[PDB]
Amino acid sequence: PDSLFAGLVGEYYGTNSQLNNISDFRALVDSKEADATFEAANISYGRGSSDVAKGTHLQEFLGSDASTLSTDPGDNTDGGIYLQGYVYLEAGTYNFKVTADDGYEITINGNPVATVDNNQSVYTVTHASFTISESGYQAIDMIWWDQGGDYVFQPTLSADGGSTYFVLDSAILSSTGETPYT
Ligand SMILES: CC(=O)N[C@@H]1[C@@H](O)[C@H](O)[C@@H](CO)O[C@@H]1O
Ligand SMILES: [Ca+2]
Ligand SMILES: [Ca+2]
Ligand SMILES: [Ca+2]
Ligand SMILES: [Ca+2]
Repeated sequence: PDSLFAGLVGEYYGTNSQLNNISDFRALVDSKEADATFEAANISYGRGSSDVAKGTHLQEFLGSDASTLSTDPGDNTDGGIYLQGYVYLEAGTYNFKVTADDGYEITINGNPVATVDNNQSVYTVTHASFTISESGYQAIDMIWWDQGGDYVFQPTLSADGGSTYFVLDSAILSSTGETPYT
């Protein structure tokens, strides 16, 4: 049985190898069990300094979501998160606008909708629009990582052509695609 909560299923992975791109982080995820799990109910993390994977920086980064960590990971040089679950969206057009250090990839219903395939100091990208064909819970996943230094990850989403943006949070997230009443 999988937990039903108003959030995405979160996994954290650390490494002492360099993360340069999405492929490197995805290979890390494939290579082992998560170093920690958590509920990603308020997806606006950071900003902090001095490596996400060191000390209590992950806790600080995750903030309101850190109380759901399964463990306190030990130190690593590099690290990142893999989030998966569902997001309620009505049919229509949307676009992400993401602030991040380092890179990331967001997919909805199996298609990338926001990609930065490289390391970077803090930068905000307004991504191209995509369509949702049928109202309801859409499949979503995210990866983000820190190669070292500062760290921040705030995907925001617009339903109104980029006039207003919102954080993905417990209003619309579901871990399993069932309706959460939490
Ligand atoms: C203090 C600071 O912003 N450091 C950033 C670091 O977070 C980022 O990962 C790197 C990418 O090459 O550029 C920088 O060094
Ligand atoms: Ca794994
Ligand atoms: Ca720690
Ligand atoms: Ca590194
Ligand atoms: Ca960094």
